[PDB]
Amino acid sequence: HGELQYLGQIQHILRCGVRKDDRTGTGTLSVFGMQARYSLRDEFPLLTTKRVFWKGVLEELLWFIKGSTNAKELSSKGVKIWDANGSRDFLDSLGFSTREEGDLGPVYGFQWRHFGAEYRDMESDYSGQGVDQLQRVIDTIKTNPDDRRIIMCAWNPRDLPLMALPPCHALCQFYVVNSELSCQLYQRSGDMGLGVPFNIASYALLTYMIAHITGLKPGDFIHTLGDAHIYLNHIEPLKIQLQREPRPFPKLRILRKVEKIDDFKAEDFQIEGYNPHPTIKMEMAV
Amino acid sequence: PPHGELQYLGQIQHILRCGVRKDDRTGTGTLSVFGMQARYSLRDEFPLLTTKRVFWKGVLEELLWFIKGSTNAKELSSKGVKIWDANGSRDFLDSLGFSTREEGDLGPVYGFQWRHFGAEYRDMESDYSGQGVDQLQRVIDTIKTNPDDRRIIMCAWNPRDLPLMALPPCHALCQFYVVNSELSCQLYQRSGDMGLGVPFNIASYALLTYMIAHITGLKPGDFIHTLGDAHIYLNHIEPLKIQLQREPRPFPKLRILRKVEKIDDFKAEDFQIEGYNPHPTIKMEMAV
Ligand SMILES: Cc1ccc2nc(N)[nH]c(=O)c2c1Sc1ccncc1
Ligand SMILES: Cc1ccc2nc(N)[nH]c(=O)c2c1Sc1ccncc1
Ligand SMILES: O=c1ccn([C@H]2C[C@H](O)[C@@H](COP(=O)(O)O)O2)c(=O)[nH]1
Ligand SMILES: O=c1ccn([C@H]2C[C@H](O)[C@@H](COP(=O)(O)O)O2)c(=O)[nH]1
Repeated sequence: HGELQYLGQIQHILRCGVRKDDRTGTGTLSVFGMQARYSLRDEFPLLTTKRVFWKGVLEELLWFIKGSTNAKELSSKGVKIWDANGSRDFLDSLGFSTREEGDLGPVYGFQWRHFGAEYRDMESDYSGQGVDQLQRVIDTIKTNPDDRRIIMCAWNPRDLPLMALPPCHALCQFYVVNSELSCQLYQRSGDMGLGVPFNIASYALLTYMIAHITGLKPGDFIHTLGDAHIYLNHIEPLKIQLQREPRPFPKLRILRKVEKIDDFKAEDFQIEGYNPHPTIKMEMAV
Repeated sequence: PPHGELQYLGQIQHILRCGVRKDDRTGTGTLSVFGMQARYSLRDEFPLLTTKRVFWKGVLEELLWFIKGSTNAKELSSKGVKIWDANGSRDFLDSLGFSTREEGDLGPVYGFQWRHFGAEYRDMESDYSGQGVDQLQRVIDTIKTNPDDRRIIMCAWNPRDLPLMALPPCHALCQFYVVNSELSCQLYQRSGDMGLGVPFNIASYALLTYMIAHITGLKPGDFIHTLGDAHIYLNHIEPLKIQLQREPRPFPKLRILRKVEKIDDFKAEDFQIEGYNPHPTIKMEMAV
């Protein structure tokens, strides 16, 4: 079972991790550098030891793809994961006093579709400015699948001062061999309790989507971690989760033929056979 | 638990055993695996591989060249370090449409992205003083003032500058980490020529970690090497089979011979490698 690599990482950190203070003031147990491999072949790695917020995964990805940097746009679909980092108080603490609530700055959506464009605000029109990395990845996969440069990068040093949160998913790399598409994510910072399960699902989903558009089979998702950490108030909750036996991963079916990445809608996806254990409350450190 | 040269030899064995055939840009052909990670301790030793002699002069000189912000291959070539000459040659540059550039102008690669990320590239000899983001000095400053930061990153991958690069960076980014007065480094290498590139590259980022540790008053911890497309070129199979027959020897030490306050002030004569006793050099063709 693929899920055993996630649970193995949690237990590796519980026992070898080092105490480390953090930006949030909460404290963490932390390890630097880990890697896990999840198969996408006839299965989809949505964790079963706790229910992962699939609606959030799907809507957050559609939002990235659209190029949005407005947390209220996501919040109005019922997904509140970016609300704390886009709030008035949070934005004021970084010194963005005149920024509208929900304006996260030039984060993923903007960097993926408009890398290098000049950010103004979340409502501006950026059509045709900057580099559309997402569409370039798709185009390269179709014409030169052997390419070792199929990368999408959200980390933009010049824009960091304007971001409410510098991207945790600094970059991802695609790989093709034998008509099978794989993806590796470099995650610089991983909240192992709250974020990583959700982050795994997102990139697996992105890989299914791209595979669908390019006529390829999904292969592997490789998850690479920089600072992999467990917040101190997640230790007891993760201990509960580790008592649970994984159930089989579900499958993902895409329900119509879709030609452009921008045409996918929430209704085109169906998770089949997902039957997780209950959610576990893990407070978000902000 | 293996923390030295055996991880590297193990990756080689794994690609020879389970690697898939994959064609590549250079027309040589490879055996390839996607996604690998190894961890090299830097604690009282320096990971210069011993089953073949690694080109230490080239490692050192290339790192000093990156640090000073250069993207001119002639500056290495002038020192007898030829590792960038095929990608900086007149013919290679012209083959990519760069007929007006001077030979050796690799474009806005590491030196430029590390010291001036976001500046508008003109040519290799332009004055970029005060332009773009000095990522390297920022890394060093964050390490001194906020060692717990999970954002201590230097990124060479610049999508806007890609069309101008002779070769897009293989070392897309690196991340630093501090705990218990120890500095570690992780490298994301999108593409690793396991025979020729990877030993030399491990040594590069181990050396950068020692230099930064020295400037910040920290001890070197680990170097974590992460690979995207880890590949053995088909014409490196014979040389690698010879290498896998040889027993690893203890790693050397690295000594910094003087107290140096700024990263820019390091010179080649400040570094001494001690007790390096490798098996001979093995020649391996460079795929262009
Ligand atoms: C998107 C986001 C924004 C800020 C975050 N802050 C912390 N501390 N942890 C996080 O995982 C986190 C995340 S991912 C997340 C958050 C909530 N539910 C599932 C996944
Ligand atoms: C710097 C560089 C430039 C282009 C390259 N092309 C191939 N194919 N492999 C490589 O390792 C490579 C390298 S690293 C290298 C080259 C020669 N000696 C040791 C290390
Ligand atoms: O998709 C996401 C977004 C954020 N985080 C986490 C990691 C950190 O705990 C925190 C970000 O804080 P810094 O690393 O930037 O300090 O949120 C994730 O795990 N996944
Ligand atoms: O420091 C370096 C520079 C280049 N290469 C390799 C990897 C590839 O074999 C080749 C670059 O080719 P592409 O991945 O860009 O196609 O050189 C390395 O391994 N290390």
